[PDB]
Amino acid sequence: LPPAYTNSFTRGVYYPDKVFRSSVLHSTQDLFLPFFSNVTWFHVIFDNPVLPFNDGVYFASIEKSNIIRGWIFGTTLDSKTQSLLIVNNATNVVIKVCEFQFCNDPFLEFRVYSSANNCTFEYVSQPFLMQGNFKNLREFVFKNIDGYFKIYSKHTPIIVREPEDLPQGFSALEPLVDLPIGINITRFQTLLALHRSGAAAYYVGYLQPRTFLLKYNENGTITDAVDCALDPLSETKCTLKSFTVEKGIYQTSNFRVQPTESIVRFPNITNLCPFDEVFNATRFAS
Amino acid sequence: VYAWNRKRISNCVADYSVLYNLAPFFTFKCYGVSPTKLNDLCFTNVYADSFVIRGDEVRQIAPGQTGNIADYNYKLPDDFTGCVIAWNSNKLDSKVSGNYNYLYRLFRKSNLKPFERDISTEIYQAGNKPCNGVAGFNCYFPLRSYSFRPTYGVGHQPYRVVVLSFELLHAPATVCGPKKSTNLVKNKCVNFNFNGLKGTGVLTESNKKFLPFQQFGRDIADTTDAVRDPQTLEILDITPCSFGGVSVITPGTNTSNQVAVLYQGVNCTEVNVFQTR
Amino acid sequence: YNYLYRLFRKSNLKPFERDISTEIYQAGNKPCNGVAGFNCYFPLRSYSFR
Amino acid sequence: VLTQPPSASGSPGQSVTISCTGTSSDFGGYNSVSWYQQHPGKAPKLMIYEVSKRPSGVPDRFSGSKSGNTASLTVSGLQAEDEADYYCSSYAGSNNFDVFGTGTKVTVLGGGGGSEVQLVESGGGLIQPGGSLRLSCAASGFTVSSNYMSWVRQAPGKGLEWVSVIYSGGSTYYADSVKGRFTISRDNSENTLYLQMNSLRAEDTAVYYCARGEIQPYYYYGMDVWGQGTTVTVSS
Amino acid sequence: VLTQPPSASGTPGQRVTISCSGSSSNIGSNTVNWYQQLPGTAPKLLIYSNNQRPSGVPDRFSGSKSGTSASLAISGLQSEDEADYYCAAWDDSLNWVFGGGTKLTVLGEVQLVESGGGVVQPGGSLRLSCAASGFRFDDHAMHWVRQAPGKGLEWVSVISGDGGSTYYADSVKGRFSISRDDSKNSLYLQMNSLRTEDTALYYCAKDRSYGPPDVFNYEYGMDVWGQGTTVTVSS
Amino acid sequence: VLTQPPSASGTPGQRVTISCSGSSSNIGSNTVNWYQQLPGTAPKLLIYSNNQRPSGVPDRFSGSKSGTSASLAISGLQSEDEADYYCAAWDDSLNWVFGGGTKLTVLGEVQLVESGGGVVQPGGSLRLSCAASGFRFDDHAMHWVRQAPGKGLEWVSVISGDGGSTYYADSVKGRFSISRDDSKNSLYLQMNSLRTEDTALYYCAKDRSYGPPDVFNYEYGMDVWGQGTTVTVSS
Ligand SMILES: *[C@@H]1O[C@H](CO)[C@@H](O)[C@H](O)[C@H]1NC(C)=O
Ligand SMILES: *[C@@H]1O[C@H](CO)[C@@H](O)[C@H](O)[C@H]1NC(C)=O
Ligand SMILES: *[C@@H]1O[C@H](CO)[C@@H](O)[C@H](O)[C@H]1NC(C)=O
Repeated sequence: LPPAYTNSFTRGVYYPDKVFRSSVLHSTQDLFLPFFSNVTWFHVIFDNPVLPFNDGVYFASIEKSNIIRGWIFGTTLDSKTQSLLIVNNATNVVIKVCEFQFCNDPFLEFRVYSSANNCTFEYVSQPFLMQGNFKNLREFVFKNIDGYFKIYSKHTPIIVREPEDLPQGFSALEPLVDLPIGINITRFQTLLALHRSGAAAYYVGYLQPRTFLLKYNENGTITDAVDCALDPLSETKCTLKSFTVEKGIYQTSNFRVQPTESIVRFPNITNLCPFDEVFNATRFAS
Repeated sequence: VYAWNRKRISNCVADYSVLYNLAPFFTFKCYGVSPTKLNDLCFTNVYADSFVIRGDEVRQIAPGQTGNIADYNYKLPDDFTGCVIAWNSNKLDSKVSGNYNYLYRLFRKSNLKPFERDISTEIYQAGNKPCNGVAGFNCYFPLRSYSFRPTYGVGHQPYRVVVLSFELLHAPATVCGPKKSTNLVKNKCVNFNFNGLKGTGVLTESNKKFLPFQQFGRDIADTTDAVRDPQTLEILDITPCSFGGVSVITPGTNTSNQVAVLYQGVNCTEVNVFQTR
Repeated sequence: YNYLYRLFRKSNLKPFERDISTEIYQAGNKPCNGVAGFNCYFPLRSYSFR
Repeated sequence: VLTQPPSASGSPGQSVTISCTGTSSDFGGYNSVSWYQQHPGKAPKLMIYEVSKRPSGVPDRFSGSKSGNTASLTVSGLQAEDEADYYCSSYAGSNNFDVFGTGTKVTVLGGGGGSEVQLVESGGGLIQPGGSLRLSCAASGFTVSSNYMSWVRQAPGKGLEWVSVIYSGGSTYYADSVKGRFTISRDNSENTLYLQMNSLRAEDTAVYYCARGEIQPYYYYGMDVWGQGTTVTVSS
Repeated sequence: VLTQPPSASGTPGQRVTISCSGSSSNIGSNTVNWYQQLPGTAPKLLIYSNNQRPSGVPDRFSGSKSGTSASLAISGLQSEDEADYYCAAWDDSLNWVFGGGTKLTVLGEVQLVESGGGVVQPGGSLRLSCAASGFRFDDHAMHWVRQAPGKGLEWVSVISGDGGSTYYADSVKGRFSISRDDSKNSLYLQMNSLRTEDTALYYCAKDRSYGPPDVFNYEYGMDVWGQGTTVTVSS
Repeated sequence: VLTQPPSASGTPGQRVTISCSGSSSNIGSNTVNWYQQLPGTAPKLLIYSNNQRPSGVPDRFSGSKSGTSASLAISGLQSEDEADYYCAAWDDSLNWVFGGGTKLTVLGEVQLVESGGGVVQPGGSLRLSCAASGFRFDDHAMHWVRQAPGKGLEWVSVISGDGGSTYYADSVKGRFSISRDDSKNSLYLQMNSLRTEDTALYYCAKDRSYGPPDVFNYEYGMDVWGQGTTVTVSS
């Protein structure tokens, strides 16, 4: 498939920690999704590629009822190393870090894998993690740190029936699971409920280490966020703790052109050693 | 002893103090650390391995020792940081009907690697002959059952021994143990240690509407102001203790010695007496 | 026997204070009354040399 | 220390029924009491290992039932001409030597293994007191590196006693008599298995016997084959 | 080494709290045993394994092992509870360390008898005998706990029910030989190198475990004592 | 230990670059040797001392030792260059570490024969023979380079031309005895303590130096190989 690309609007600003803040502006520096970036438009109308997991992903789902379910996060998807096959079955969620390589293909009954090895987690969560012209959007921010695999989620019932694209509006994500399993993850594999017996299309972004200024409401929720290095206006709103910048000129960060080449010039070379006259003779020594 | 469980237990609060009252154990030797200090050390996963041996064989289960069971069925290296919890089970594992159910692998070729389970049933081959399966004069059954009977004495009775091997790999620790929790004093400047968040203040009743996922809470400029109680849901408020500056008003050491003491930032109820701004 | 060596004491010593003692130590709370019983000896252990 | 009758000669073959008392228990664990018939000259031969199911041999000696606290080996009706010594094995506790019994003279009258696998020794004639002498029992049949063999010594007048026990390949247990002065060292894994004296203390004058099978934890092993012993003859 | 108050005090009707402090090498790795001894008669077991009590000991006694120290509690003491209280523990260095005693004074069936004492010539000594009557000697262990006249008690040697490994004290090692026999209930203890510091009773104490009290760190105890002989060498 | 691509690739017409990485203990202090082996036939020397090439090897191969790693270059490869490439180096710890092999596949006169193999009883073994025909055995050293079927090659032992000090590997030390004789060209290698992990060919490799490859760190190499026997113990 020729995977297309769409312009991701302001979406994916999750809570970095669990701290109540009321009517303030918090400038955080962490892994976030850069505003106005390109996100692949993989359509699930068959598709199951392997994506590189650098430091965190932003998975989307506009499924109707149960089209897109499950995640196959892992490092090599082999039997040597471990993996993660968090699935969402009938009113339950299964989280296992066992080293189940594969059986034939990531499709779905537990027909995703067929093997038996030694596991490390069997989290069976009873609470599941998941109107004619009323679809449903589900955003999931996956992040991996030295000792945790954090998964933030948010379910927004979108209303507009426009062509499939990310809507306009800020929507944070609330933490639900804090899996303390420690395992290196570098590959992301998706799968849909086949059930053979434009449907949906998932959006997958890439997080980057950036600074974002978030506004907390009086209740305690985030209403909006502004980037710090997106545009000069964003830099101005970042260097000053205020989203309503007054009229005037403000001194932002300084610039300096970094060098490109590097030359190391030493003097011409002369006065060679007499070693050439040492290793070339007839009678050397005793 | 030839097929022993390897239960990998994790993600729980291992209260080892309860293990001292579950069953009338006869052996609670822990080689690694003290049981009192074990309840304050986190671990990744505990390997529970249970088996049944005789009374005269309990001494063979040690971090490094030889024996008919120590080097043939289960061996422990010199790093076992767990316990050797064991107890007699001659109340339900001994009936007069023929105890041809267990075995201890009397025959073997060499010492097995420690912490290894060998589930094998092939006929023991004593070299110098290809034994494709036969029982005579060269190759015999490498397994032999015990002779546990109720009408016997201690030492040759069924003793269930369970070890709890501990490990700390490059993975976050899941099992830690119990955590003591006291009550909460209200309207009094005292210390608090709420989930690592340590400090002092006056725990008062607040009316803040915290989010269902938020636990701690800060202020405009990097200062904790209110936290969520790890117990039943209650929104508290942490205001710093009572402090102020003491000033002395004196008419001078030329007419009298009576002075006045002014405490700043107090409501005359937390130190004639007057209350001013 | 000319080079003496004291033994453990139930209390810490004091700087610049001599520790001349000739009685018999009392382990726990059982006075052995001169005669050495169990865990009760004289703090006059002679250093061995060769 | 066990209890055995000094001698037994009255009523030949009618009411002999010798046994070995001094147990006061239920024979510990595995109730396997063996009976060895030590004969002057050649090595002793096994007679019966369990209370029943006698091995391939003489069929007029069976019914070794455990009566009271002793295994009464029914020997009545066997014959009327025998000159040997019957020894019994018991006390199967963990790592407990001296399982044999005292000299029991079972001569009913008084007056009136060779080619199975192998039988070889070292032949220590006129052993110098001390040093280090090696005794081997190379067997061209059964493997000398996989089976469970043992070493038992006996002296004129005194009975047998366990001197050396060695498991498959991971045990070098020694008896309480040497208490450490004896060091067992296995030879090549495909040639033989020898022993080592290691500066005897004048008590090793007894004759040795390298048995291919264990004594107290005796297994069937197809057949029980022994080998003739050698005289150390120390000159301390 | 175990720390124990010499002689506490108390009034009738209320309760007291006798404590026994010990390092993690003995109490932190094993279980403390509390023994009660009436003045004049033989001692007797009071609390074993810090959790259970024998059939003869009523519910008037309780013990706890909070931390590295043991705590005794006698709810509602009376004049009958005026006895000596000793603490005992098996250390991981192959030894049995006893306490000092608690003079809790307030002013308002198998016989295990042994013998073989008597005054003898110094330097040498004789054998120490012991006997019983139908108590399954093969399935029980025995201890030698001597008590000097007026002084406390201390453990000398141990013999297991199997008859294999045995242990002695730190001072009686080498010059002592403990053994049994296949005959009726008996116990032999030969002493050597008599240094005249052995004026005690040498109680032949009965136990309940089978093996040596080093592998069984939760079942080891001490059953009913026996009338011991008064051996006084006195040089 | 030497790091080498297990199975590389390439296209005809252009050139490729096979590399071999190693620490300064083996490559930094000695010279790397590149050996070429056709699938099915005996190996042959390709590049020695990273500067010169044998008379049979044309100018189609080149090697460099820039830094602590070796770099191979084959200008204008063809179908005849489809063979296995092995890197070898003598470490300063008295050992000869070989490479893993490079599957450079592209889909478009003195005989040194030895013998003495055959399946034998496990545990023990027999002697390994070797012979030649007038090649001045006294002025040349001998190596034992075995090759398991399908696996790579590794150095077992080395005897110098002088016939004095010989060297063994880290796994065959002690239980191996390599020696020569004053008779015609021959070599006797006795093996002991067979652990059944010896299914290889045991190439009797001819060298060009005289002393052991520890003092001559710039001339050591390996001459034409020889047809070895297939010894398969298989327990
Ligand atoms: C699981 O098995 C693998 C096999 O390589 C092992 O490395 C790992 O330690 C075992 N434990 C886990 C992580 O389940
Ligand atoms: C925020 O807090 C106020 C407190 O009165 C409450 O009325 C309101 O519902 C909360 N949420 C909104 C919508 O502001
Ligand atoms: C702890 O248990 C008590 C039981 O009454 C309950 O009221 C409280 O909510 C619990 N707290 C938590 C957070 O588990």
